[PDB]
Amino acid sequence: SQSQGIQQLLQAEKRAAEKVADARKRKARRLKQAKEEAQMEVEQYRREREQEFQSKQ
Amino acid sequence: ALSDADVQKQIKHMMAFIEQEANEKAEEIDAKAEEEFNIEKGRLVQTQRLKIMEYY
Amino acid sequence: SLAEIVKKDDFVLDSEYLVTLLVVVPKLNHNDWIKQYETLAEMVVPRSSNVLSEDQDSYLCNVTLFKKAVDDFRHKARENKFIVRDFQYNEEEMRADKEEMNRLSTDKKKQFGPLVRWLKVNFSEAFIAWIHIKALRVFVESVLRYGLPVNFQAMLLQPNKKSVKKLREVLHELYKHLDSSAAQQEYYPYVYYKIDC
Repeated sequence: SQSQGIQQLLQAEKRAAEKVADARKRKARRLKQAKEEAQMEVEQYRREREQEFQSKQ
Repeated sequence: ALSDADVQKQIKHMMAFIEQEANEKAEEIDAKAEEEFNIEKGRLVQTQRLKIMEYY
Repeated sequence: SLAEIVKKDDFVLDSEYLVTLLVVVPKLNHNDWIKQYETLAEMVVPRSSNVLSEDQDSYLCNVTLFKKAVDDFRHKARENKFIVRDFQYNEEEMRADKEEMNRLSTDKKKQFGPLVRWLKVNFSEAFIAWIHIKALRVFVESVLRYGLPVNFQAMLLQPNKKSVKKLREVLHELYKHLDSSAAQQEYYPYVYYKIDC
């Protein structure tokens, strides 16, 4: 039954690999979203300061 | 000294180990993803906010 | 060495948690190993044990187990008087050993070929020179003792068994009158050398 043992273990290894790859994919996506949101805040700040400048000008 | 039932128990035990590690790894990775999300957001937003203030 | 024993199919490869270890169990305890290995350490794979090789004293068996239990596995295996080999599957080392042996054996044959011709020629020449040297030793002593012109009667003998005494007595009576005392260990009343073959 040596092959059944390893069959079960390699399938478990497969599942673990899928789980961590998916977690890494989530990380990559979250980090991209994080950059997009940061940039959105940067644009909000830009618009606010640009508006004060033009008002004062 | 172990029957088919016991060898199956041992196989299930090993699989349970593999699954537990898989779950802990995935959770740890997701938590780190959340940390890096906030870290990168801060770095980026402050970097460009600073640039904006300087142009202002 | 396990180079000629272990096959890729003997190890559990590409496992995240499992490693396959080879342990030698004396044949007298072969069944005990098969019965006991399954319970030597926590988290081992039951019924995975099989036999890779056997000899007159023991069997070499492979077991797949969780990596972290290997310390308990090899510890308890030793406690039950089983010896674990320090071996892991390695295709490159075994191939290197096999070719190196095949190459060195062929090299032995290839040098042997030229070895015997080289040495036999060197022998031929060494022996020819050897006797040439003795001939010169004969020339020099003959001239040194008898003067010139250099006309001497030099001869080779192939002694017969147990006749050394008679030959010496004959040679002495035949030639003693020329020296009477100039020539035991080497001095004879004539030029004399031995050839040792």
